[PDB]
Amino acid sequence: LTGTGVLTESNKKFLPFQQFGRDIADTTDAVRDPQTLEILDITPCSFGG
Amino acid sequence: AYYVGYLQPRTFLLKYNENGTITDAVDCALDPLS
Ligand SMILES: *[C@@H]1O[C@H](CO)[C@@H](O[C@@H]2O[C@H](CO)[C@@H](O[C@@H]3O[C@H](CO)[C@@H](O)[C@H](O)[C@@H]3O)[C@H](O)[C@H]2NC(C)=O)[C@H](O)[C@H]1NC(C)=O
Ligand SMILES: *[C@@H]1O[C@H](CO)[C@@H](O[C@@H]2O[C@H](CO)[C@@H](O[C@@H]3O[C@H](CO)[C@@H](O)[C@H](O)[C@@H]3O)[C@H](O)[C@H]2NC(C)=O)[C@H](O)[C@H]1NC(C)=O
Repeated sequence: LTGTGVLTESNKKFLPFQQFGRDIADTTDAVRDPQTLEILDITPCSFGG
Repeated sequence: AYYVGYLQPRTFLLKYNENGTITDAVDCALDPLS
C-alpha cells in the first residue's frame, strides 16, 4: 500500500486480522505497522490557493 | 449431528458498528422490500 502523507499516532482499535482502514469514499485513513502492533493515521500534506 | 449447505453468488448489504463488527445484513434477492 503506497502513497504520500503525514503519519501520526492514533486512537483506533482493530481486530487481529485487520490491516487497513478506510473512510466512506474509498480513502485509506490509517495503516497498521507490520513490525509492531501500532495504528498510524494519515493526513494530507498542506496545499492551497 | 451435522448439516451441509451450498453457497451461490448473491448481493448483501452489511452493517458495521463503531467498534467495527458486523451486526446486521440484508439479502437483495429475498423479497421486494429487501
Ligand atoms: C520481530 O517482531 C517482534 C515483535 O513482533 C520484535 O520483538 C520485540 O523486540 C523489541 C526490541 O526491538 C523488544 O523490546 C525489548 O525486549 C525486552 C525483552 O526482555 C523487553 O524487556 C523490552 O520490551 C525491551 O524494550 C520487545 O519486547 C519485542 N517483543 C514485542 C514488541 O512483542 C522483534 O524485535 C522483531 N525482530 C526480530 C528479529 O525478532
Ligand atoms: C466497543 O468497545 C468498548 C471498549 O471495550 C466498549 O466500551 C466499554 O463497555 C464496557 C461494558 O462492556 C464498559 O464497562 C467496562 O466493562 C469492563 C469489563 O467488565 C470492566 O473491566 C470495566 O471496568 C468497565 O466496567 C466500559 O466502561 C466501556 N469502555 C469505556 C471506555 O467506557 C463499547 O461498549 C463497545 N461498543 C459496542 C459493544 O457497541
